[PDB]
Amino acid sequence: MEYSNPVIKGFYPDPSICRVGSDYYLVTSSFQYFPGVPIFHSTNLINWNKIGYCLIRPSQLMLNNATNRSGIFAPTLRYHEGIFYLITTNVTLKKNFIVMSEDLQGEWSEPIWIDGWGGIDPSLFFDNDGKVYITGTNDNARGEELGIYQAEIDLKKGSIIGERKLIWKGTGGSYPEAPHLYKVNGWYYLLIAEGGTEYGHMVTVARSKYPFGPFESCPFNPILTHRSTNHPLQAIGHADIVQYHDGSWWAVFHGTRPISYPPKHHLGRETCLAPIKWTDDGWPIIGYNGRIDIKMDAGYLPVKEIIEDDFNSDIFSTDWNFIQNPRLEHYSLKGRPSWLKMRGTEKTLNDINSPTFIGRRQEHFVCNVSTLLEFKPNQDNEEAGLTVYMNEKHHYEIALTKKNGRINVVLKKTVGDIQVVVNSLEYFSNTIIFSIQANPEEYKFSFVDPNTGQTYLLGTGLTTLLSTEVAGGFTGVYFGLYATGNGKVCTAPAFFDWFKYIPE
Amino acid sequence: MEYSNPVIKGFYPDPSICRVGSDYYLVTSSFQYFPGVPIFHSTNLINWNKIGYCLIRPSQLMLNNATNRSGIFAPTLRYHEGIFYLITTNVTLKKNFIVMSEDLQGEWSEPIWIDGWGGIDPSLFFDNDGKVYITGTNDNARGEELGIYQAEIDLKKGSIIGERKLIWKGTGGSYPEAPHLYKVNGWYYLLIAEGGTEYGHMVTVARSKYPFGPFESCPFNPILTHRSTNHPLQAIGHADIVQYHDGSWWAVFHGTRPISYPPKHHLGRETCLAPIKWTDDGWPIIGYNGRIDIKMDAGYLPVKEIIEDDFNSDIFSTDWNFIQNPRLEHYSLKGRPSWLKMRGTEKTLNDINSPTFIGRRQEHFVCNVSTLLEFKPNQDNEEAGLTVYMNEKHHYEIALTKKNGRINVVLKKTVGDIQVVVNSLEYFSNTIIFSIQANPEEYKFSFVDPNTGQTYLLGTGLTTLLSTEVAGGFTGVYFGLYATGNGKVCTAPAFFDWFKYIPE
Ligand SMILES: OC[C@@H]1O[C@H](O)[C@H](O)[C@H]1O
Ligand SMILES: OC[C@@H]1O[C@H](O)[C@H](O)[C@H]1O
Ligand SMILES: O[C@@H]1[C@@H](O)[C@@H](O)OC[C@H]1O
Ligand SMILES: O[C@@H]1[C@@H](O)[C@@H](O)OC[C@H]1O
Ligand SMILES: O[C@@H]1[C@@H](O)[C@H](O)OC[C@H]1O
Ligand SMILES: O[C@@H]1[C@@H](O)[C@H](O)OC[C@H]1O
Ligand SMILES: O[C@@H]1[C@@H](O)[C@H](O)OC[C@H]1O
Ligand SMILES: O[C@@H]1[C@@H](O)[C@H](O)OC[C@H]1O
Ligand SMILES: [Ca+2]
Ligand SMILES: [Ca+2]
Repeated sequence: MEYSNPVIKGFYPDPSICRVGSDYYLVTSSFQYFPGVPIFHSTNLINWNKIGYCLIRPSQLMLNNATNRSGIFAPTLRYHEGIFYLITTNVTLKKNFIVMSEDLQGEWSEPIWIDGWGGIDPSLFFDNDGKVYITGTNDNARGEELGIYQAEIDLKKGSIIGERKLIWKGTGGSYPEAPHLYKVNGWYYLLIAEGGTEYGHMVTVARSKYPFGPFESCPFNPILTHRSTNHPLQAIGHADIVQYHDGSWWAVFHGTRPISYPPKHHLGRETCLAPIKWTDDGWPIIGYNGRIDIKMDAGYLPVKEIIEDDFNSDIFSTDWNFIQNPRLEHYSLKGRPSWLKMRGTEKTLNDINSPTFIGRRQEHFVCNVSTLLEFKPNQDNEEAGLTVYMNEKHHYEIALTKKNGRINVVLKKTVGDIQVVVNSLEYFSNTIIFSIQANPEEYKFSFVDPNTGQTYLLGTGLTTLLSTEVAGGFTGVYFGLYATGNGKVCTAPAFFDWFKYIPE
Repeated sequence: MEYSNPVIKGFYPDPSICRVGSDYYLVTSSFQYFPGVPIFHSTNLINWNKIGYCLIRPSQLMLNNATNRSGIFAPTLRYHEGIFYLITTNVTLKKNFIVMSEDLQGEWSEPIWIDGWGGIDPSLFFDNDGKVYITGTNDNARGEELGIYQAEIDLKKGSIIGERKLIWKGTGGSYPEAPHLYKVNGWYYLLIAEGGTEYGHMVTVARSKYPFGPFESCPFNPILTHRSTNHPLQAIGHADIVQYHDGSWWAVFHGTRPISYPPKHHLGRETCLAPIKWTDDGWPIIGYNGRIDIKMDAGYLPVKEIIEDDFNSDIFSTDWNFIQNPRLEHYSLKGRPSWLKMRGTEKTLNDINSPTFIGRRQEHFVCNVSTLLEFKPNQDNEEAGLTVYMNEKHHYEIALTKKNGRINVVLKKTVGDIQVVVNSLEYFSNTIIFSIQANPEEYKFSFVDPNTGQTYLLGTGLTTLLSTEVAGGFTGVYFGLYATGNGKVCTAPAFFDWFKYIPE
C-alpha cells in the first residue's frame, strides 16, 4: 500500500506530532496569521483533519507589527497525564510561552510565559522518571553561541529549574534548531535541523546515556536531506518522531515543492511523512536511507477537497485566517444575514498592520477559486475584491473600484516596489463574480456578470513572482477577500455572498 | 599577506586556468553574449587583466536563438607544446568543439567540431606519456546515465580514439559535471562538481592509478562546499587546479554573493581563488578544510577600476558585449566620428533575437553608470536609452521616447509578465544624460539636462527582481545602451557620446 507526500498540502510548516492512545495530533507554525497554530487529528498518520487552531484569543496571540517574517514560529505539541502542552515563540514579542488544554475540542489556556528562555523552537520532553525538560536554541537578542540549549522546567510556574546548558552544537551546519529530545531503548536521542530551512536543510541526530550529554553525533549524519539533489521535494527537515500503536516508527517533517529554475515555491512548506528504521547499533534511519519520495510505502498504516462557504453560519469556518489580529468590528456575518460584510479601512494589502482581509491557504497547484461580491463604491479610492496574497509587497488582486466616477473592474499587482494596474474595464452591475484559475505557472483572473453568466478574462499573473524566494518570509500563498479605502476609510460596505475553492 | 574573493568580480562563471611558464591564463562561460569566452592573464593568480575574448567570429559563435539559459557553457583552457586549446559546448547548437591558438594576442582558429561527443563541460588532459584525453558529462539528448565520461582524442581530426567510457558517477550529488583529469605524484585525480550550480554546489574528487579507473572517492568528500552554511559566498564549485611556479597548489572556482532572504544574487557567478594542501595519504584539501572566505591568506603569492569610453576609437573596447551575434550594420563608430550610432529595429529588450544593444557587466554592488544620448524620435514607438538588463523578461530602462507627439523621458520595467511605465516626464532637449546609481538593494534612475547640468530623480528599482533566482538562466546583470522601434524599425538614429562606469 502507498501514500503520497506531502500528507498535509499547502502552508503547514514545522510539524510537531503527539500520540494519545490510538489517535494522533499535529500542529504547524502560522507567523502573522490569526488564528494561530492549526491543529490536526489523524488515526493513520496519512490522512489529517483540521480540528481548529490553538491560539484564538488576542491574549494568546499578539500580532501587532507581525509580518510573514515574524509572529508565531515552530510550535511543539506534547501530552502528559491528560494535559496537552503547546510550546512556541512569538518572534514579534521575542517571547516563548506555553498554552495548556485538557480537551482539544475546547479552548486552550492563557499563556504561561517562560521568563528568561530565549531562542526559537522550544520543545518539551517528559522523561520516564517524571522529570520535564525544555530544549531550544541560542538566544539572538543576547548573542549566544549557535546551538541547542536545555534545562529542567517547572510547568506550573513556567520557570527553569537549575541550570540552562548548551547540549550540542550540531554537526556544523548553519542554524542548529528544531531540537527534540527522546528516550528510546535506554538512549537519549537529540534530533535537530541544520542548514537553514531552504535548500541546505537537513535532519541530524545525536545520542547520550544522559539527558544533558555528552552527545555523540550519528556517524551517518545527516539522517535526512535532499540538499545537492534535484528531487521534486526540497528543503526537507524540522522533524518530529512518533511511534505508531502497531510499534512502527515514523517521522513528520516539512518540505517544499518548487517549480521553475532556479527552484521557486509558492505553496509554502508542507507536512510530509516518512518511516524510521533503527540500526542494530542503535541509530534511526529516515525514509530510503536519508531520502524520501512523493510516493511512499505505507507499511502497515491503514490507508484510506471541494470547499464551499455560503456564509450562512454566524461563526467563521476553520479555513479562514486574518492578517494579524482582526479588527472585529470590520467583519460581520450578522449585518446582512447569509453574506459576509467587510468594511475597508485606510489600510491596503500593501500595509502590514491589519488590513481588512480574510483568506485561506492555496493547498493545490491546480485549483479554481471564486467569490461573489456586491460593492457600490462611493469614491475613487474605494476598492474590494479577491486577492492572491503572499505578503505586503507580493500580491495580485481582481477588484471593483471607481475611477473618475466610473465603476471599473481592475487587475492590480504589487511585486516588490512595482504597483501596477494591469487592466481596467468599465462595469455596470451591482454584483460581480471573481474567478481565478491557478496552475503551476500562472493565475488566470476572470470576472462573471452574474445575471447573464458571461465570463471575461481580465488578465494573468505568474506564480513565481509570488514565491517565497522572491517575496521573503516563511509562508505560502493565500486566496483572500478584502476591502480598502486606499488611504481613507472606505465609505461603502463590501458584501461577499460565498466563496468556493475547487481543486483539480 | 591577504587577498579578497572574488578575484574576478561580476559575471565570470566556470573558470578554467592554464599556466605557461610564469604566466597564467583563465577563461569563463558567456552564454548568449558576443563576443564569447573572456580570457584573462595574471602573474600572481589574484590580479587578472582581460586580454579579450576567444570566440569573436560568427563561424566560431553561432548564437541565433540563444538566451541566458543557453549559448556557451563552461569552457576549458589547456596548453601543449606551444598550442592553446579551448574546448566548450554551444548548448544552442548542442555541439562540443575546440578552437586553437599559438598566440593569445591574435585570433583563435575555426572550430574543430567533436562529432558524436555530447554532454556539457568537455575537458582536455595531456598525459605525460603523450596521450590526450577528453572528459565530459552524460549526453542529455541521448538520455545517458548521469556521470563522467572519457575517451582518448585525436586533436587534429577532432575525433575520438577507441572507446568512450563512464569513469565515475560521483559521490551521489545531482549533476556530476565540470570534470577535470590531472596526474600528480603517480595518481590520476578526477575533480568534479556535484549538487548543481546553486545552493547545493560542491567539489568532489576521486583518484586512480589508471586514467580510466576504477576511481576511488575521496573519504572526506566533498572537498569544497558552502552548502548548508550561511556564508556570504554561496554556490561554490566548478574548480580547476593549477600549480604556481613556486610549487604551491591553488584552485580557481566560482561562487555567488547573494543578498536578501531567501538569498538572491544579481552579479552572476564570480571567479574565486583558494589554496590546496595535499594530505600525507595523497588527497587534496581546498581552502580552510573545505570552506573558503572573502578575505584569504595569499601564502607566497606576490600581492599588488574607473572605465570611461568616449567612443573616439573605431574599434569597440573589450568591455562591450552584444546579445547574440550583432547585426553589424546597426552599430557604427564611423557614421558620426567620436559617437556610437545605433539603429533600433522592431526587436525590443523583451525579444531574445538580437535587439540593438551593447552592454557591459555589472561588476560591483555599488557603482554609478552613465551615458549621454542624442535622440530625436520621429514616431511614438521609437525609443533609446540605458538599461539594467538580466534577460528578456527581467530588465529596467531609462529612455527617451515619444508619446502623442511629445518627447518624454521614461522609466520602464519588465519583470516576468509585468511590463510597466513607472514614470514619464516631458523633455525638451536634443541630448540627455542618463545616470544610474547602484547599491546592493536598488538602482536609482536619474537624468541630467546636459546644458544646465540639472539632475532629476525619475525613479528606483529593486536589484532582487533582476536576480538569477527570479529571472532564470546562468548570468549576471549588464548595463547596456539600446534602441528600438517597438515592433517597427526605428526611423531615428541614436547617438551615444560616451559611457562611464564608476565603482564606489
Ligand atoms: O518556520 C520558521 C523557522 O524556520 C525553521 O524551520 C525553524 O525551525 C522555524 O522556527
Ligand atoms: O555555467 C553553466 C553550467 O553550470 C555548471 O556550472 C556547469 O558546470 C556549466 O556548464
Ligand atoms: O531555518 C531558518 C533560517 O534559514 C533563517 O532564515 O531564519 C531562522 C531559521 O529558523
Ligand atoms: O549545474 C547545472 C544544473 O544545476 C542545471 O540547472 O543545469 C545544468 C547544470 O550545469
Ligand atoms: O483559558 C480558558 C481555558 O483554560 C478553557 O479551556 O476554555 C476557556 C478559556 O478562557
Ligand atoms: O503498547 C504500546 C504499543 O501500542 C506500541 O508498540 O507503542 C508503544 C507501546 O507502549
Ligand atoms: O582562423 C585564423 C586563425 O587561425 C589565426 O590565428 O587568425 C586569423 C583567423 O582567421
Ligand atoms: O619547475 C617547476 C616549478 O616552477 C614549480 O614547482 O612547478 C612545477 C615545476 O615543473
Ligand atoms: Ca450566501
Ligand atoms: Ca564622444
